[PDB]
Amino acid sequence: TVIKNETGTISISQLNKNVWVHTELGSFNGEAVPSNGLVLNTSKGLVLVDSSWDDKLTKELIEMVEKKFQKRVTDVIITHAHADRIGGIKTLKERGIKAHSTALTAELAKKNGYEEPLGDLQTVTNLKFGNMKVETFYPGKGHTEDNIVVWLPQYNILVGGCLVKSTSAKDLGNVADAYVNEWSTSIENVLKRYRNINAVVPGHGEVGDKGLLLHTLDLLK
Repeated sequence: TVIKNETGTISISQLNKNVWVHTELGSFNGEAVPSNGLVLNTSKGLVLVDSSWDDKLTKELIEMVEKKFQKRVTDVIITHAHADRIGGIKTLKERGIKAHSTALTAELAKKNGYEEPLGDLQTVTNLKFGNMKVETFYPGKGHTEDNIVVWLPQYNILVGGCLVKSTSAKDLGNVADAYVNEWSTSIENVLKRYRNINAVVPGHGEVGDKGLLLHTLDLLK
């Protein structure tokens, strides 16, 4: 079940009854790049694991899902401080959408001139939205020093964010702010914490399973 917007710039694909993957075509260093996040349809509203590249795409994403699910977006979890993930923060703040992040992600967003997310997430934080349980985990440095992953324990779904590469990725992409040595240890920390994974959603590309984590370890050698 896939649904696209008016221009084909935003798509949502259903993983299960209450979890959808959102994908928006954005731009990085002048090139068209699609990126992923999750839409969690909860009894108390919609929660996004990552919003989009910038304010224009974030507004469109929010409007698309609020209309389809007939509920408001109430919270967003931001996985790292780069423009590619924090870009729509102004939209979130002005609409009263809670933007969750670790303290380090919030410090980095401010340092880079963006409005600040909450800085409320710890190394391990367990959130409950309606009947939807969400666990956030900081595994260590990798794609950036602050990257976190998100786990849905009722579905064993792991949102890897930019820390995890899809099978189609043949290189590490943007490593300007990366820690390539620690990145392997961080992926091992995720594999040690989540031993039974049904699906892994990479930052970009197709949904896979633990093989995407093993693929990322190989790209790091």
